[PDB]
Amino acid sequence: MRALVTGAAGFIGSTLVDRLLADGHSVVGLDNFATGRATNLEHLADNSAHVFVEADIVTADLHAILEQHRPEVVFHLAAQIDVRRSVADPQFDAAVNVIGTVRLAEAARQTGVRKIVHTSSGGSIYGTPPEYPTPETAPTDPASPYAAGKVAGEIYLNTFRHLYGLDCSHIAPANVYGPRQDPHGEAGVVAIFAQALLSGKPTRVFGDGTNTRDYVFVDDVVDAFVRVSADVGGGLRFNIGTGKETSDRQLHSAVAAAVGGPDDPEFHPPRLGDLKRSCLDIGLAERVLGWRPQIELADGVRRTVEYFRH
Amino acid sequence: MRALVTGAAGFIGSTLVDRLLADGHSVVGLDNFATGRATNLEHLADNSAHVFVEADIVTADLHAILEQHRPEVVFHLAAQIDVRRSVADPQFDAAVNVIGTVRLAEAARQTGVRKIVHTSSGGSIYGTPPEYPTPETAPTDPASPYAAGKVAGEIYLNTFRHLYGLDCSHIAPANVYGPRQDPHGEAGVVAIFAQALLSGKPTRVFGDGTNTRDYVFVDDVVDAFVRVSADVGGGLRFNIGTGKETSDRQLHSAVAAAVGGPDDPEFHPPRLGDLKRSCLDIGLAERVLGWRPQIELADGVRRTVEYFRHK
Ligand SMILES: NC(=O)c1ccc[n+]([C@@H]2O[C@H](COP(=O)([O-])OP(=O)(O)OC[C@H]3O[C@@H](n4cnc5c(N)ncnc54)[C@H](O)[C@@H]3O)[C@@H](O)[C@H]2O)c1
Ligand SMILES: NC(=O)c1ccc[n+]([C@@H]2O[C@H](COP(=O)([O-])OP(=O)(O)OC[C@H]3O[C@@H](n4cnc5c(N)ncnc54)[C@H](O)[C@@H]3O)[C@@H](O)[C@H]2O)c1
Ligand SMILES: O=c1ccn([C@@H]2O[C@H](COP(=O)(O)OP(=O)(O)O[C@H]3O[C@H](CO)[C@@H](O)[C@H](O)[C@H]3O)[C@@H](O)[C@H]2O)c(=O)[nH]1
Ligand SMILES: O=c1ccn([C@@H]2O[C@H](COP(=O)(O)OP(=O)(O)O[C@H]3O[C@H](CO)[C@H](O)[C@H](O)[C@H]3O)[C@@H](O)[C@H]2O)c(=O)[nH]1
Repeated sequence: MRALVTGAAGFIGSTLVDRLLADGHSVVGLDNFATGRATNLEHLADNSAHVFVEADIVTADLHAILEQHRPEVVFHLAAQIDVRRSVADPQFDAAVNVIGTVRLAEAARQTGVRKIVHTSSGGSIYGTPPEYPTPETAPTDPASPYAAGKVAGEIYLNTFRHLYGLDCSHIAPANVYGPRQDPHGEAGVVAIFAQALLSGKPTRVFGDGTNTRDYVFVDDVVDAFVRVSADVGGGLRFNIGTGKETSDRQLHSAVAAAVGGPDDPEFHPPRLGDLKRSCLDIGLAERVLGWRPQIELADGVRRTVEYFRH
Repeated sequence: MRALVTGAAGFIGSTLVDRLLADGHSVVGLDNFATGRATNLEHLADNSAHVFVEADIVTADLHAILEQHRPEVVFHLAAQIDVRRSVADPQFDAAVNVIGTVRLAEAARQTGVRKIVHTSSGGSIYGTPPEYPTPETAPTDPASPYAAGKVAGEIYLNTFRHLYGLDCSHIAPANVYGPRQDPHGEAGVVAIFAQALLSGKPTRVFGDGTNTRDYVFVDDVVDAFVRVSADVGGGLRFNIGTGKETSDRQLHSAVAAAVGGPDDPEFHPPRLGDLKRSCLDIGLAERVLGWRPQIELADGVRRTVEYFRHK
C-alpha cells in the first residue's frame, strides 16, 4: 500500500513507519517536531521507501500533500499527547487534536484516500467507567480536555464517513511504552522512570501511588494499526491494551528491579485531569482483527530499559 | 442575576436577551455579527440593564470580558449555524463551534461563572436514530460537520464540569422559527418561505419534499433556556421541541395558507448533510425542568407571517 503516517517522528509513529516499511509498503511520514525527534527517523536517511514531509496538521496545505502522495491509508498519530498540557492550554490541545483531524479529513475526502486510521485514547476517553476492564460499548465520559478532543476526533471522522464514504477506524490504546518513548517529558512514565533510574536521578509518583494504567508494548499497538488498515471495522473503535492494571508504585518497582538500584520514588501532589484507574477490555480486537498483545509488562520493561542503557 | 449571552445579536439570542431583561436580570450581549443583525438589539440602546460587547469568540480576550462583567450564567448561542456551510468549510465551522466553546469554557472556569448553558442541535445530532420521537438517551450520530461540532461542544463542557465544577446544561432545540429569524438567511425555512411568498418570489423544496422536522416557536425555546439556567440538570442535554413531525411540503402549505397565495414549490435535489427525519422526545424537559411548548405550528406561523408583514 501507499501509506501516510502523521506524527511519524514520534514514539509510536516512528515504530509504525518501520513496521510498514518492513511489510513492503511505501511510507510518507509527516510531522512538525512539536514533540517528535529527528533521531527517531535518522536510521531511515538511506531507506528507499520512506519520504518525510515537515508540516503542521493545523496549518499546512494537507490537500496538496495528499494530492501529491495519494496515500491509500492515513495513519493519524499526530496529536498533543500530554494530559496536563491539555488542562493548562485546552485551546491548543483542541486545535491540534480536533481542528488538525478535521483538516486532515477534509483533505483526505478530496484526494481519493480510502481510510483514515485515527488514534483515540482508550486509557482516558471512558473517564470513570461503569466497569473495568472497560469495553468499547461503555459510554465515553472524558475528564480531561485531551480525552475530550480524542472523542471529538472520532465523531468528526465518523461524520466524514457518513458524508463521503471516507472510511475510518479508531485505534484506542491504553498506556503505550517501549523504545523511542521520549525520556525527557512529563508523559511516558516507563521512559521517565527508566531514564531517571539509569542516570541515578530522582523519580516520583503522584498522589499515593495507587493510580492504575494498562501497559501495552509499542510493537503490539503497531500490529493493531496494520490489521485495522484493511477493509474492516469501519466506523468502529478498538480498545488496544492488555486488560491488566498496574499501579504507579508497582510500575516503579518493576522498572527499578530491571535497572537495579533503589526503589524509592518521591511522592508528589495529584495531577488535575489524571484518572485513578484505567483498564481495557480487548475482546473486540481479538474477534474482529485477530489481534492479541504478545509482550507482557515484565518482558516489555526489560526491553525498554535495555534500549535506554545504550 | 448577571447574565451574558453570546450570539446576542442573533434570532434566538436577541429574544433571550429580551426575556432575561423582562425577568429583571442584567444582561451582557456578545456578538461579532457574522450572521446577526444590529436591528435585533436596536430597541435596547437606552436600557441601562443591558451592555453590548462586539467580540469574536474565536479570537477575543474572553477572559478579560468575563472578568469585567462577572456573569453568573453564560448562555452560549454564538455559532456557525448553517449545515451546508459546515460541509463547505468544516474547519471554519469547527473553529467557531468547537474552539469557540472551549475558549469560553476556559475563560468562564477562571472568572467565577456558575454555569454555562450550551446550545446543541437536537434536530441534527442524532442522525438517523431508530426512535422518533428521539430521547436524549439515543446515541449521537452526526451526519454533518455542524452536528459533529455541536456534540463536540457538549462533551468539552461536560469535561470542564468534571475538572472544575463549572456547571453546564445543553439546550438541544429542534427547528426554531418565529420573529427576527433572518428572512435572507441560507437557513430557516419558515422565514425563507414567508420572505419569498410575501414577495411573490419562487420557493423550493428538496428531494420529494417528504423530509420532516420538528418546528418549535422561539419563545418556547427561550423559556427552556431560562429554566435550565438554575442549579439543575447538571451535565445533561435537554431536547427542546414539540415532538411532532412536519414534512417540507406540509410546512410550505402551512406558510402558503398564512400568506394566502399559491402553494406551488419547485423540487430541487437533496442537499449533502441534510437528514430525512427529525423529531424530539421532550419528556425529560417536562419531568426535570417543568418545561412544555405552548405554541402549535399554526399559531406560530401566523404570528411569524404577521411579524414579516409589519417588517
Ligand atoms: N503513548 C501512549 O500511551 C498513547 C496511548 C493512546 C493514544 N496515544 C496517541 O498516539 C499518538 C502518538 O503518540 P506518542 O505516544 O507517539 O507521542 P509522541 O509525542 O511521540 O507522538 C506524537 C507526534 O505528533 C507530532 N505532532 C504534534 N502536533 C503536530 C502537528 N500540529 N502537526 C504535525 N505533527 C504534530 C509530534 O511532533 C510527535 O512526533 C497520539 O495521537 C497520541 O495521542 C498515545
Ligand atoms: N434556529 C434553529 O432552528 C436552531 C436549532 C438548534 C440549534 N440552534 C442554535 O441556536 C443558536 C442561535 O442560532 P440562531 O437561530 O439564533 O441563528 P443566528 O445566526 O441568528 O444566531 C447566531 C449568532 O451567533 C453569532 N456568532 C456567530 N459566530 C460568532 C463568533 N465567532 N463570535 C461571536 N458571535 C458569533 C452570529 O453573528 C449570530 O448573531 C446557535 O448556537 C445555533 O446553532 C438553532
Ligand atoms: O514521573 C511520573 C510520570 C507519571 N506517573 C504516573 O504514570 C501514569 C501514567 O502517566 P503518563 O505517562 O503521563 O500517561 P497518561 O497521562 O496516563 O496518558 C498516556 O496514556 C494515554 C492512554 O491512557 C494516552 O492517551 C496519552 O497520550 C498518554 O500520554 C499516571 O498514573 C501517573 O501518575 C508517575 O507515577 N510518575
Ligand atoms: O428553501 C428551503 C429551505 C429548506 N427547506 C427544508 O426545510 C427544512 C429545514 O431546513 P433549514 O435549513 O431551515 O434547517 P435545518 O433543518 O438544516 O437545520 C439546521 O439549521 C438551523 C439554522 O436555521 C439550525 O442551526 C439547526 O440546528 C440545523 O440543523 C429541511 O428539511 C429543508 O429541506 C425547504 O423545503 N426549502
